Amino acid sequence: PDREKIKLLTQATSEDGTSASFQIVEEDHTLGNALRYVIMKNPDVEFCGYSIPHPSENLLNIRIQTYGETTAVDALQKGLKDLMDLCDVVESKFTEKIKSM
Amino acid sequence: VSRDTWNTKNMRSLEPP
Amino acid sequence: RKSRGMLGLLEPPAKELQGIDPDETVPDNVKTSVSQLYRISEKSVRKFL
Amino acid sequence: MSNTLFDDIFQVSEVDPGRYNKVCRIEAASTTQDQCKLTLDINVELFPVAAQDSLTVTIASSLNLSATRSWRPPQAGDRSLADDYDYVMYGTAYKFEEVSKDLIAVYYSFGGLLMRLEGNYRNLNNLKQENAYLLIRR
Repeated sequence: PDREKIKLLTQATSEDGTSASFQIVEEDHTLGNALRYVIMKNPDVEFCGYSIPHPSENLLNIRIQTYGETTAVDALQKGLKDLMDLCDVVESKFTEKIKSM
Repeated sequence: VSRDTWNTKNMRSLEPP
Repeated sequence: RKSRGMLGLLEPPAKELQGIDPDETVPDNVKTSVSQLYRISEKSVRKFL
Repeated sequence: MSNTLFDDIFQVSEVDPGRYNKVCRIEAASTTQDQCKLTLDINVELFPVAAQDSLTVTIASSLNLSATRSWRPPQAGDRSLADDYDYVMYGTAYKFEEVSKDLIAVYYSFGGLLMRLEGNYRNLNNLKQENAYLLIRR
């Protein structure tokens, strides 16, 4: 039950969601860029981008603004699910080509 | 080569400490 | 205003016909062209001052 | 129909990229309006333009035939104007100038790509309003 990993920044959050900034510690461009790509691949997402506010801190601030269909949290959760699925496809294809060789 | 070393071995380093 | 055929009302008008709008006859085309080119509202003058 | 503030055919006089690789400033005069000139910035890697080609230029508001405040694209199945125009820009009219007796010039900025439309009587239509779609087709 990790309660420190991902936080919701309330000052950056709208009413009823659909626009929220998340703070993700121990994260950098690696997860930020893949997550942003996958999240932009969602029709309801109108805005996605991350930022590492300072190199000294291992912190990532990812901003999601959606249209009214879904909330930023839902778009985030969908982005994480889709990133997992994509990496699973990559794993299967790569292990198959390794086995074939 | 042509070996699925990762399936054969149960990884431990890769999990977060 | 003078170039578009209407009167150039740079000076206040002192005659019987002041109360009615001095552009009533203007055929709604030069009028809207002038409003297109120069349109200075009272809000604009007061905000500028 | 009732949303085209202006439309006319133009014959491109010249196209020049001045130190640009994707934006060219084209100049054109109206076919069958002896006074209507056009200076226009075109992204030519999106819409290639050659000297002496005839372009149908249209100015419209509301391409259509929540309080989110972020622009949302129309749906893919939405019938709208631009379904028969090759190139469409959205910008604002920011200046009307007088150039002579019965001859005016209108300036549109499409995010920095400028259009200067010289004409005679386009007053009851061309307003200083954000709603300005430029539509262009070959």
